[PDB]
Amino acid sequence: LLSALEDLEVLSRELIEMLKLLQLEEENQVLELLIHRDGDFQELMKLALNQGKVHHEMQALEKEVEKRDSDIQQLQKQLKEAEQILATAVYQAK
Amino acid sequence: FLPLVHNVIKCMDKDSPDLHQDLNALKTKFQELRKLIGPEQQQQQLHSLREQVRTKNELLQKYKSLCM
Repeated sequence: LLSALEDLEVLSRELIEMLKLLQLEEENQVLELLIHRDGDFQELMKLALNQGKVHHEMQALEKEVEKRDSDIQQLQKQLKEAEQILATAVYQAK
Repeated sequence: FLPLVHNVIKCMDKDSPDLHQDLNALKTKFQELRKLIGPEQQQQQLHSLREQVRTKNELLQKYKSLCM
């Protein structure tokens, strides 16, 4: 998002500087380039923070998935045992 | 973007005294920096990721108390 806007602003600034023009177009291009640089820095910081948060969430999700797999295996064993016990009870009840 | 401001300052200071014309070097450096550098969509994605991580942590902590 911010990458494309910063690239377009930098390209416009370079095209304006390739050529005064009333000292207005050059100042506008310089301001656009500065705003694009600030936005790119902010976007890089936000991307680093998002990558850190994504790594933390992935670790938490892996831990939760391991716990869920263990719990599912344990509940499946318990359910098989309970089904066998229920079959034995229905047989012995007569 | 200090490079564009520095290039403009150098071009204005060296308008009449054109001893060292670094206009081409400045333009090439600006183009290379624009090629190498590459909205609030990133901020929204980061907020969504933080909310999802908080929800995942809350869900993981919800299974803390377990006797049998």
